[PDB]
Amino acid sequence: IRASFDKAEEPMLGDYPDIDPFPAQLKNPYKKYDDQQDRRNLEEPLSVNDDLYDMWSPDRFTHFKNQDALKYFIGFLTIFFGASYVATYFVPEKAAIPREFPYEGLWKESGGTEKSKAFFGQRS
Amino acid sequence: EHQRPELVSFDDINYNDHKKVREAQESYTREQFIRLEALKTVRKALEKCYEESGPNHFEDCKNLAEQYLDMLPTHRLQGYLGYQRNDPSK
Amino acid sequence: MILAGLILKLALYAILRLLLPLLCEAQILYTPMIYIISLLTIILTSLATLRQIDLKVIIAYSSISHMGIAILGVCSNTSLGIYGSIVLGVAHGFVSPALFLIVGGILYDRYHIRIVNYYKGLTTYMPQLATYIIILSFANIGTPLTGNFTGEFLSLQGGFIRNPIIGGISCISVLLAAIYQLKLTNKLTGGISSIYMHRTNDVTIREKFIMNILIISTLIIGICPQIMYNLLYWTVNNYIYII
Amino acid sequence: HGPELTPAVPFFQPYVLKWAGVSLGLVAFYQFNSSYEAKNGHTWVETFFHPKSRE
Amino acid sequence: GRYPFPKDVISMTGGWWANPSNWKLNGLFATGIAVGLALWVSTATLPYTRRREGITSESDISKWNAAAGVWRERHGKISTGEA
Amino acid sequence: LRAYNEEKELALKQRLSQLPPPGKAFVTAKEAELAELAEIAALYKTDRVGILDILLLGNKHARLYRDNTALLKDYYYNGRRILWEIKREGAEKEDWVNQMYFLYAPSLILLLIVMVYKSREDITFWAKKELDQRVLDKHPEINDAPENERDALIVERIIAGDYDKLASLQKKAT
Amino acid sequence: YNAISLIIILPCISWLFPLFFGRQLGYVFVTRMTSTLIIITTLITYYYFYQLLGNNNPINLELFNYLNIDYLDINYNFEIDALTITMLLAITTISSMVHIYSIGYMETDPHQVRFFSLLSMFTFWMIILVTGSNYFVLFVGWEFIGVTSYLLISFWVTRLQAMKSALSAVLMNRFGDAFFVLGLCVIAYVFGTLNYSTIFATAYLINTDLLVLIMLALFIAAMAKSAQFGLHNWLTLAMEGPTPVSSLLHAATLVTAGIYLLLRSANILEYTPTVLFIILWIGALTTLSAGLIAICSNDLKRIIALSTMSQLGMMTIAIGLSAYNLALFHLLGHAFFKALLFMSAGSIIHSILNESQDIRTYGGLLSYLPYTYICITIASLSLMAMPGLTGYYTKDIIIESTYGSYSISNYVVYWIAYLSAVLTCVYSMKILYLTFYSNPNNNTITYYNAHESNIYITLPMFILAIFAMFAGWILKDIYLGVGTDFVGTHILPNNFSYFDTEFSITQFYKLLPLISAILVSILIVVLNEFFAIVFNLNNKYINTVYSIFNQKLVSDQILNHFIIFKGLVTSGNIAHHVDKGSLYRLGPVGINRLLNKASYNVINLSSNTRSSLSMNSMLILITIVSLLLLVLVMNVNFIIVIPVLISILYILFS
Ligand SMILES: CCCCCCCCCCCCCCCCCC(=O)OC[C@H](COP(=O)(O)OCCN)OC(=O)CCCCCCCCCCCCCCCCC
Ligand SMILES: CCCCCCCCCCCC(=O)OC[C@H](COP(=O)(O)OCC[N+](C)(C)C)OC(=O)CCCCCCCCCCC
Repeated sequence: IRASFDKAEEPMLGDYPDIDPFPAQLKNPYKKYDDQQDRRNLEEPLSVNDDLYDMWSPDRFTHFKNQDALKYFIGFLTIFFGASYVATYFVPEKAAIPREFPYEGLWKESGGTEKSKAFFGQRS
Repeated sequence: EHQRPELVSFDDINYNDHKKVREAQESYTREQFIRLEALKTVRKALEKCYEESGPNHFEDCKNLAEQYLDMLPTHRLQGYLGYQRNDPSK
Repeated sequence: MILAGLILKLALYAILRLLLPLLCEAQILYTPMIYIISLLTIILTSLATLRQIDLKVIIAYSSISHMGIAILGVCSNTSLGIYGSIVLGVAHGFVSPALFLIVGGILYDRYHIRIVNYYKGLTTYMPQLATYIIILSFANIGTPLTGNFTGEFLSLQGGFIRNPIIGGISCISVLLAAIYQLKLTNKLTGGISSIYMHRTNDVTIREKFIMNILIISTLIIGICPQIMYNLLYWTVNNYIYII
Repeated sequence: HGPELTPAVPFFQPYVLKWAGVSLGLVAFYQFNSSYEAKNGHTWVETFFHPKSRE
Repeated sequence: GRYPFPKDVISMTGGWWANPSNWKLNGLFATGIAVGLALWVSTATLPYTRRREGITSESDISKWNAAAGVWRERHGKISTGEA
Repeated sequence: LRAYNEEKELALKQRLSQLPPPGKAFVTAKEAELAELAEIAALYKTDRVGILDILLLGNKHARLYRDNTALLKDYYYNGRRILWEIKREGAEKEDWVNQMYFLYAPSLILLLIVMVYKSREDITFWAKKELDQRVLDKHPEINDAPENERDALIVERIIAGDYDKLASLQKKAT
Repeated sequence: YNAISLIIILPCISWLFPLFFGRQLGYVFVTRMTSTLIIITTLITYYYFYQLLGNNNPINLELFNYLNIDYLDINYNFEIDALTITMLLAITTISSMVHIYSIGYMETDPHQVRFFSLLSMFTFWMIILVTGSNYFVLFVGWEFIGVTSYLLISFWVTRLQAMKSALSAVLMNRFGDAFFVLGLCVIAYVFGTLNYSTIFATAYLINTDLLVLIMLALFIAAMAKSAQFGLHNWLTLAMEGPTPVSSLLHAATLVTAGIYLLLRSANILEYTPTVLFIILWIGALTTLSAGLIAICSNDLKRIIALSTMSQLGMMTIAIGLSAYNLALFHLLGHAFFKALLFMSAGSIIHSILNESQDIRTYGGLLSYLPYTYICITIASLSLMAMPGLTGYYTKDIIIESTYGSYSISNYVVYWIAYLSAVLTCVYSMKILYLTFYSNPNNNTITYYNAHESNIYITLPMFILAIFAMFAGWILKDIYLGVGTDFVGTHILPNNFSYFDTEFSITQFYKLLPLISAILVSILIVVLNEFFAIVFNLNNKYINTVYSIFNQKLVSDQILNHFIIFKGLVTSGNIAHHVDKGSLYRLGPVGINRLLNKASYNVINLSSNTRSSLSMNSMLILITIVSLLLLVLVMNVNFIIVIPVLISILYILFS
């Protein structure tokens, strides 16, 4: 009932007991269940939309809030590509010219025809 | 024994006899595989040009590379139903 | 088995035999409805597989997703897609009834209930069934050298010729067919052997004799898909209308 | 230091015999037919191929 | 560890700790089959190997470039670089 | 033309009529009652059928046989489940393995053999030779070349000439 | 003696025979069978490398046709290029050391017939990933190493987290496998061929707008498996497998295959400056991301896994700067770093009674374990590019080539790749201090029973130590060198900047990495030992930052909650709101209710009035009046009877 999809299934159930969905992972492990593997007593009512709250369900972290976590991830993505873009204005220039090649730019060596000399050839 | 059956066009074969129609279908088909083996032969020659040339493949067989990229849209299977169901200049 | 291996490939045969050679001009107007319907069976029905409590229903929707790949190889009006859909029809008809022997064949004979939630830890008491879980699943996903990938590859390529944006979107099916099949495979294969489950027999001589036939007959097509090009090379041409 | 030996097991179990026998039989059959390039000029099982002429 | 295991289940890769009593005998069969396989495959694939460079002559490649130029000349095909 | 016996086949039913049902005859978790059954269970295996004996008889013998085999079957397999009975050797041949290893599997191997050698006659293997013959028909002077030279002198014709004759089937086009 | 079929078929023997004859031979025989066949594979490939130094022509072999249709053939062609033999002597050497290392590390593992089958299998589909001579066999090995990466790290099927980590790993790789299939479908239509020899002959003619479409797909394929930032959370989620598995899957091989895709395609890579820019600025991001996470995570396997993904960023930077010799040389010497780092970490995990992995619970192990000390300090001084070792030859020159490139914006990636080297020192000092030099941290039994392992764990660390010291100076004239025509990569000469980056470097920019790497490596040890309050502050603000970089730069949470969990929720909005909800309303559920209502109304047409004669007799009148007015309404206008007939159906059926 916590999530917006669990709320959206209230009018379907008619005889279903409608229990509180709680993750199988955030139960403690030290209580001795029937199923130590999945943290579940033998006859325990499964939830509306169980397989998101299974042990085989996703990992479901519990340290940050997911909204905060979204802010911190996009914050690192912003602080990298903003700083690396601003730092292209503070770049120093090169001390050397680009090097050069003979034979009118090696136009003939990388393919080429006399009419076709524009597409092939570098730095005459 | 490598047999060579005859070529029959679709033009003027009277599509009411199933003998000449089916031979026209198979002939246009088999000539189309022949038309493809030229592509498969120039590809085999272009790779040997490349492997022997090494670094100067850019200028040794520019003609074979451009040759292969010229044949490639126009040497493939295309269907006898395109030319049988339609007539040009009508 | 006879439904999913034979009744489904019949309409793959009937779209070739009935439709394509007298509907030649009515299709090229109307193939981009076939691409709509085939894509949103691949996108939709291979995504509803994820949330399935029953174990035979998953392999059912797997059959839907591969038959939705296959009919965008037929309706390509190109030469690789026709042969790719035929090799899909001959290889899915091998790999899929083997999976129905795994789900309702062996496991329903032993425990008579087909809910997924009872079934974990199949390795510790049935090792030489968990092998047939894995190699037959990894044959269904479209790992190469199995004859499903030759068909998936050529049909996605033929559907990439005809319209490349629909082929680029439809290429995601390799992912979407891996997701549910490997999720099922690692739920069944791994974990502690279940509470609910007394240990029953190993997979018996007949339920190996079936399986190895349905596995070699995929692997031969996967190592050589050319063993049936001697039949099909006319029907690769008999259905193209690209003038 | 003893690796704690398990009961004795024969080598040529039935699947070894069946799978290796059929695989080596098919390989020997393939080489048997490829040995007829100069002896007859065509393969042996092609002599069993009798379709009708296309005409 | 050496926890106990059920001896009735028959795997193919061995089980938990497979150490059968005649493994010295079966090792001889395994090495015989492995050396037979390795030598037979290594001699069978000898004529299928070729050497990459130098398998065809230069004169062949120059005349294939010539025939390419003939076929290209007859269809009236500009160079890809020609605009 | 195998054999049977009639009077044995009647006396077997006379023996079975005094026996308990298959759902009782083995559910006693020895040799006072379990020793007669361990021979009767081998009467299932002993293979009295008749190749030509099924053809040349009437249904009065047939129904009697079929009821006797249908009871010997249960006395074999129920005693196999709970407990010749008291042995263990492998592997007791089944019912399907005669016509799946000796008719299904060799026809299914023969299908592979025919598919491999029918792939020799292919359109690529025929089209390559037809293209080489079309080269050697128009230009038969490259037959005068040595045998090693001809494989490079055909390819210069293939690369050189068109030699496809597809535009000659399309005479309505131009 | 073919020296290719002995390279290929011999680990195929090493896989197939442990499974077929596993129960018959047993684990004691499979330990020495599986190892020695990889040993002789390895000493055939050194000999072939020695011959290939003599002349530069490879041998290929040709096998049976896979499939040909129109414009397309696919064969089984295996060709051992220079680019192939580099990776080949990497993976055979690393693998053959791991097969020996896992004899003594697994001596109490039950199921080590399957485990040696699986190690030699992963060796084999690497062996055919590398040497195939089309993009198809490069797909074959690419998928079967993904299949093994399922079957390997989920070795303990009993453990839950290993099975979910296998799910994570293989589905991450499969994301890139989809884009590799997309790219390969573009390959076989632009070029018509999957062979390398045609594609590389004709790649200079196809324009940039298509090669962007190709190499975007073939870079997402490598970004998935060579673990760049877009998805990277399967490496660190692959440590539920054991340590000799990690000494393959992260030392060289599985990380290396994504680099190999971009090393093969280097002849189509040149003609796209569009993809090389994004290759640069993804590989530049991942050095920083992995260096910043590898500081703050205190688990021994996670340190070296994030080291691997901080250095594949350096290889990717070397790709994007059009310097492929640097990336291939780093790929080679990097295996001999990492495999020694992993099988040193496995030796100090295995040498504790608890077998723990937190670095916070090791303490002083210097006097107790000197052998693994001297091995892992070979490893760390190689890893930080110290002057004598292979790391100086293999890692600092990639930092050099950022300054020497012709694009002006690549001076930024100098400091972007430099920061990563300072950060590379600050965790290697963390792992050398907090498990060897510090005050003890465990209970004292683990200090009574601390010892070393027999010969199977000592000898591969010895050999990989020798290689990780010498092989960079020995092989620095084949990959680096100066005019070395050994690899056949064809750099565009308008993009070739290696002659520029050797000489235009001033003393400061070359001196500065070596120096500050050393100096920060002393500062971390001194600030750990003397002061130690700097690192143990209880700032509320610094520790939110530490908890960010501990939890993988939160992104595992991001990928899990915003994509996986939302993907499962919106797949439940199809299987229940569409597949079972609304397509049955137009199917067998809505039509059952429609026919139930309409049948009930036509049944109840004549319900009451048990005088059935009067009931049927007043009905015959209407049905010659309603028709008689209906036709009058019709032949004045047709349209005005259709709502009449719809309303008659409404009053009749409802
Ligand atoms: C722009 C550049 C693009 C480059 C990439 C950019 C970033 C993309 C990142 C997302 C892609 C990653 C691949 C998607 C598959 C994810 C699979 C997965 O992560 O499964 C893991 C999960 C269990 O893993 P876990 O519990 O975390 O393990 C903890 C171990 N201690 O196992 C599970 O149980 C999960 C089962 C569900 C799997 C996910 C289902 C949704 C998949 C989304 C695909 C979207 C397809 C939409 C198609 C629309 C097309 C129009
Ligand atoms: C197991 C690890 C790999 C082992 C590799 C061993 C190589 C042995 C030598 C092979 C010689 C060869 O294949 O020859 C190839 C022959 C004929 O082709 P060709 O034109 O004459 O030569 C080709 C060289 N060209 C191109 C230069 C001309 O075709 C075949 O055989 C195909 C037979 C396939 C049978 C169906 C597949 C069955 C697989 C079932 C498995 C369960």
